[PDB]
Amino acid sequence: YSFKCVNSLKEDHNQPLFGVQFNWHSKEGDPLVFATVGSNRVTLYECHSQGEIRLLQSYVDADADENFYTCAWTYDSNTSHPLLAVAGSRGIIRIINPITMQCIKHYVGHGNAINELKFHPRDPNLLLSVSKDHALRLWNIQTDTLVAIFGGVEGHRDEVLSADYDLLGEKIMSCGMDHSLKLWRINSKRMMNAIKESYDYNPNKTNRPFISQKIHFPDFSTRDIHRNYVDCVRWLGDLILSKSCENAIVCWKPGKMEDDIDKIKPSESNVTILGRFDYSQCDIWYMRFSMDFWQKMLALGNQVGKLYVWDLEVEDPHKAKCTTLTHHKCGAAIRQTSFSRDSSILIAVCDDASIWRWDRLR
Amino acid sequence: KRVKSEYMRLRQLKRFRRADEVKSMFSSNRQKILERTE
Amino acid sequence: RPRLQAQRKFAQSPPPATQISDLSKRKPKTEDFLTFLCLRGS
Repeated sequence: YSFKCVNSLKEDHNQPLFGVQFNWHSKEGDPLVFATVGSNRVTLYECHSQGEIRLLQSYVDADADENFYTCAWTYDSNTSHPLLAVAGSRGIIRIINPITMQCIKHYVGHGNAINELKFHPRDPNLLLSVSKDHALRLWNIQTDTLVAIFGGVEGHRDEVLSADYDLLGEKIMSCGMDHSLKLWRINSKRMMNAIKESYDYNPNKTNRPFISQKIHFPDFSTRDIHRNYVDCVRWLGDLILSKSCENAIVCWKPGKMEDDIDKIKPSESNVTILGRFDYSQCDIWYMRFSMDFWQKMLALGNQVGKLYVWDLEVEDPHKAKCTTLTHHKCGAAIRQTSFSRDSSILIAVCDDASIWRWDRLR
Repeated sequence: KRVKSEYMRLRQLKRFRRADEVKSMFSSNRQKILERTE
Repeated sequence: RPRLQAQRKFAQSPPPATQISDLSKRKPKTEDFLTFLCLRGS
């Protein structure tokens, strides 16, 4: 439980970055690779020993002005090539193949900026895209068809911000500016019929446009947790985690401690809070936390450049942990944290187009 | 008024029992974590 | 006031009118720009 600054870098365009994503699809032993997106550029690096990090590749968009926002690593079932997709303010989604160093797929169906991208833990052709259009879409990146559109008569009213798959990949949570957090399901018969259909469609075959699925109702929701924005949520086994600009992270479960997660009636009107976590100076929004693939530690960026670290272990959240690893160079802000498949290294992005690196000493 | 006073007063024992139960819940949930993660 | 403050995303916070050759000056601006005389039309 000790990371040390073994390297720190800085870009040249000096425009703030947002994204950090190790490729968690490393065949055991392969080098550590990770990427980061900035104003209108992407960056490819590789972790080396002795705090060495090596520039690998970088692309850029010129034909317009955009501030890229998110990324996600996946692969191709067909030939196992690594796959990275990104999206920015323009609201378009691109798909790049580093093996050929080209973009092979682009998607345009939103109406505003995008805010996050994630994949189904099991299926690799299912991309979830969260936007400001109040609508959370979901694509089959392989047959080039939309599937669902969550939002409508009972959706979010203002600029959905963040979402998160359950650990197994059948349940989602969503959070946006309207203090509102709503539950969606995927396991429903209708849903999976739809998905299977999606995996089968030839445009040349029919004169019909594929028929998506519109969903106008959350499985459950409330706004009683915070009295401010909510901009990042994390499934916890069957528990919940969320942050606000109120300088505290909270864990809770819906209903009562006795209430199972999978028996919850849609008209449920109660929630159970368990504990709180604390920190200092997160007085702005759009700042995220991450966790190890082994769900044992917690990382979080900070406004003034600090850090705050806990353990996801039996440490009682009343007095679970407190670990602040700090350096004296930048205190502008830190947007996002990221671990490898193991807990070896931890990266974070400062607000000034500067990178950091922290090598763990257990 | 003194509503919050008696609130925290009862919340003492409430949160005691709650801590017991949520420790049990931590155990259970961490277990499922182990399973699915593996 | 606390329930009245808007939330914030970010922190608190040529002389010689020479010739057409200016064209041939413009398109190559590195790697052996020929004619050696376009630099005057910088």
